[PDB]
Amino acid sequence: LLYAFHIYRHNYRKAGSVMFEYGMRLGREVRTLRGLQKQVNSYLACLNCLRLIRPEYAWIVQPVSGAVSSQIEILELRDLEKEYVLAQTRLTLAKHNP
Amino acid sequence: EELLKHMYEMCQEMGLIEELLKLTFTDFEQGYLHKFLQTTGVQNQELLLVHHLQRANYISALQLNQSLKTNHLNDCDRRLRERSGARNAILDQYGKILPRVQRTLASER
Repeated sequence: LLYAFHIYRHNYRKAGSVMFEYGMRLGREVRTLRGLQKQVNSYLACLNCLRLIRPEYAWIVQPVSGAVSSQIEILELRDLEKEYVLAQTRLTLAKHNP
Repeated sequence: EELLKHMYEMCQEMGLIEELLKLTFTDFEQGYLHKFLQTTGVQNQELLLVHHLQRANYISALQLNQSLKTNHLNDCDRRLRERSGARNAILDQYGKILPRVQRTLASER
């Protein structure tokens, strides 16, 4: 619902960040046979949205230190473009065998 | 329609329109309020602008302000010019925060 509402009308980066989060969390803690599945999903979605908010506006990073002094961090396209290129090869490899 | 008309007319006469805008509307009651505030003078179009901003309807708020910007090119009153200047500045700030697509949709007549 978060992602959902955030969209509703006229939302962008917000969506992106919510997506990232969901994803990372998922993995880090549950990940075993399907966390993989859904995290892959998450980030795929975020990537969609952020690719979209055209850098007419240019942006992303987050600011705090609570429930990982778990301070949030940035991007610049990069940061987790890395994260999902990565988790994609992770899936193709977990693919041919288990 | 008659009861909503009476409610909105009496709230306007008694100065209660700002408290009315805090209520939860159905799509029907909302459609009728939009029709009423559009017909009932320039001050009610500024209240409708505030309602669109409070409801996060930034596209309708920007389009309404462009309509108001086109209708006020001839006002002799200094107080209405200062108010329209402030209104324009606030909405031009909201317009800068919007995604490029929502800006395009707000700038497309």
